[PDB]
Amino acid sequence: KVQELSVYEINELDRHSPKILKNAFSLMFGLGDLVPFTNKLYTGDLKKRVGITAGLCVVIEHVPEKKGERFEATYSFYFGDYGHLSVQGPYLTYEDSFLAITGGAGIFEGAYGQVKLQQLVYPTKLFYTFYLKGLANDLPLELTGTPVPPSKDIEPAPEAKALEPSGVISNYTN
Amino acid sequence: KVQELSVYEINELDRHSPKILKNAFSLMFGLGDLVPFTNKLYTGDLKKRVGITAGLCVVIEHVPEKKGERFEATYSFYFGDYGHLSVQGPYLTYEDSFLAITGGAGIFEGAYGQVKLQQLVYPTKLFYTFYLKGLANDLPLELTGTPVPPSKDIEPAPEAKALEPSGVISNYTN
Amino acid sequence: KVQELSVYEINELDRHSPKILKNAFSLMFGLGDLVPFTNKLYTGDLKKRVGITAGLCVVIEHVPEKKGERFEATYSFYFGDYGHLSVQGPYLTYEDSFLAITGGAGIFEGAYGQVKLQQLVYPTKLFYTFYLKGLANDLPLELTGTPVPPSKDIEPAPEAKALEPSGVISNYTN
Repeated sequence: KVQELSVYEINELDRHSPKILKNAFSLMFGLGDLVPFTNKLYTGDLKKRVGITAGLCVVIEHVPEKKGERFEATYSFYFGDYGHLSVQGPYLTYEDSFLAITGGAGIFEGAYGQVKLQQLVYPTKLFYTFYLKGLANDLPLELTGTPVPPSKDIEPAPEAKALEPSGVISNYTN
Repeated sequence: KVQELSVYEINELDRHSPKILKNAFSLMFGLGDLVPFTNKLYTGDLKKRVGITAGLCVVIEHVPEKKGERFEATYSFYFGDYGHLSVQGPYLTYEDSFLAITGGAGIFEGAYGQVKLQQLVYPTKLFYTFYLKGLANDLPLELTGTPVPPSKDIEPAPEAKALEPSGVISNYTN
Repeated sequence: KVQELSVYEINELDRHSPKILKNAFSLMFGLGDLVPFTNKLYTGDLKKRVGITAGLCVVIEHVPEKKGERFEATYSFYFGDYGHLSVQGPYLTYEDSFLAITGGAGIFEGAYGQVKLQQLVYPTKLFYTFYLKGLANDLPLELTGTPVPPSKDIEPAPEAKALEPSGVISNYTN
């Protein structure tokens, strides 16, 4: 059975990310550049903060015909006390992509499948669709609220940005 | 059911790859050294260019008794519109190894298993064999032709290096 | 079914590890800092040397309240001829956590599940409890001896520190 889970990842310019480690001999990103990162994570209904993403983007090549970059990513999605999701695959700054679910822990132990990566605003808003298989349980009501249709002007609920209890999960990751 | 898939990885020196981020205080490779890389990927029968490899090699330690290096490599294999497989494991410059497949996306969504890595020319020609498990369907007939005899002399079909229609899969990754 | 497999990762400091790539804005650890690493691995009963751990620790943030760091880790455990296991998990130097099992090779082909990481002595002794699913068979007996309850004063048996035959598996990884 497939449980579709969607979140919103936003860089609110407060976690020192992304951090650029420059090695390519070019004013544009190129192989050599490494970009560690860590942004916040809010539920798909934008009412709650669940955790953060954490990981590493490796630059593969700038794509000028597409006015964009090519990173190879391996990173996690943290959902507080519930557990986390890990992924591996392509992140194209210019289009939408699909990454592999390499596994999970917690309520996400044994997770597999693919996850959709939709950009919205570069480099601050991305929407994801986890076509999640492998879990032993139905997901938490607080993580499955009807998603908010993605667009450039989406904003987490004021309470979630404000970290008020109603807008967060227990031990939300920060 | 286990499906077997074999491709050839070739460094044709046109992707600026690999990049050596030398950090170990030796002329030899050692821990601290990181190598982002991306080579070309061709079908096992070498008839069609399907895509590239892309990711990172982490130097673990040089191996004196073997005239070689032990890397811990995390990267993916991109097959154009078909999708991709992610992987994690040991790359030994002096011997063949098996790297674990961590997941896939597209026709490889749900993939799991292991892959053998054979180095034909260090480090410009490589030959793998995935033992793919988990695929919902049978592999595209165009991906599973008899391969070419592993050797330091292998070369892609002319139509494939030339990127002619009959030498490439649709939207082969680049 | 789950096949619990515990192991000890002893850092005896003879592998130039942890190498520290210090790039963060801050003096203490922070995003940007990278720590490639490799330690020794022993069986749960500390009677045998099986091989090594190899991979990368990416710093996500310093956690001052906890006088410790948050890392996002992607590494592999090597068990000689039995193969290896790979992972993606949060490493928090100040508290136990769980890692996703991204896969395995050799006898570990098909591996999935989660692993509990318990640090016993920072940064030297660590203890893992892998709730290991998917394997084809029961694990070989050499790897399933009764594990030693964790403690900050544990040390591997003598036979193994010395790499004597009765203390190592065949072709243990180094």
